[PDB]
Amino acid sequence: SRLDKSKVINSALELLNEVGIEGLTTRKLAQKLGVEQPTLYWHVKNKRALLDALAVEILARHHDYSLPAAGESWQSFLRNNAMSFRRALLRYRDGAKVHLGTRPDEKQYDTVETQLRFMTENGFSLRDGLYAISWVSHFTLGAVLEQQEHLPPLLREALQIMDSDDGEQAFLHGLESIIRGIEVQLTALLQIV
Amino acid sequence: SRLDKSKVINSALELLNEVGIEGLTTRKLAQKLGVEQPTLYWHVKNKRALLDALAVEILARHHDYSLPAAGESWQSFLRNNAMSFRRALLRYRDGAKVHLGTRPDEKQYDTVETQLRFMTENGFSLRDGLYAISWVSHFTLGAVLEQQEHLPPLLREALQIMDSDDGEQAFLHGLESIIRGIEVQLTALLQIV
Repeated sequence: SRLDKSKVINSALELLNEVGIEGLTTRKLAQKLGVEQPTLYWHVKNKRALLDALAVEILARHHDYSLPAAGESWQSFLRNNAMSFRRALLRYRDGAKVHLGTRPDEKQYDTVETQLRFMTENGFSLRDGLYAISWVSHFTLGAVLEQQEHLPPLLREALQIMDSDDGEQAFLHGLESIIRGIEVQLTALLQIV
Repeated sequence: SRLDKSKVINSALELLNEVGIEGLTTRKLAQKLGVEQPTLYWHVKNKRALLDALAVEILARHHDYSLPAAGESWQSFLRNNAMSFRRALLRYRDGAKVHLGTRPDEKQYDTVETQLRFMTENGFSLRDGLYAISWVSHFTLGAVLEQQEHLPPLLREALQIMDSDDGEQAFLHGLESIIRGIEVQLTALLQIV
């Protein structure tokens, strides 16, 4: 019964699950809400507008480990934040693609600012703090994108165990390798690593 | 003058640069080759067929560090292969997306088999060898995807230097962190890392 912003977005998230980022259009959203296209256009001007809103909501509803806890170590922060970002992305169909295809908004910007601050307080230079957060974000995006898209002897036998896993243990193992890489770099300081 | 397979693909790569993965269609490719749609349909049945071919060609033309050299260390292999994969992906518009959206083919499968073999000869268990290659692939895909899609105080001042770089130094730094993470894990062996 409503074209209130929260209900447009809830309905569009529902639709995104039904049809994916490609098949989602303002025309189908209007059909879904019981409304004429010019009525919807008043509210949501185009698909780019829609997807910007959806990206924000995806991270607003499900990315609850965005900020580091009091006393938390940097390692645990990156681990927990990566884990939270991944699950937020996997909640909706093409969620990674919705995230990729929009520019950062006010929240993300404010949130990454608090994260750099946190990192810098923990030994990281600005560039390395930023690189760390970005590299973790890129690794996580790649993994989810591959999962949401988703025979030689050795590949056969190694695939035994990717089988029994949509991608989480592989994601978790690689995440530790990265964090340990960052610990070693960080600890070496201004000498040869 | 030709609908030979190599010329369809060359022309489609040209088109992909002009219009991106979204805007690329068989109808526009036919327009481009000077040919009627039913004529093209004989050769390329649909866009999925097209994109499968394009993915293969992207990696066939530009991914020349696919295989490890004689005497090469595993570290150098992953570094060089990642670097080569990234540049291959960045050659064409939406190249990462073309890569993501198709299933692996015979070459990729044969190539990843040789890579697992190489890794296993170097201390890696099958699962860790596979995880290493996958994690590097995901990190690299994420980075390129972000680049081909592509204000708080601290973010301002850290962005000074992502400015002067499309993404390579950030990619290179994170790549070392991952490789060092893998060295440490690998070397620790069957004890507490």
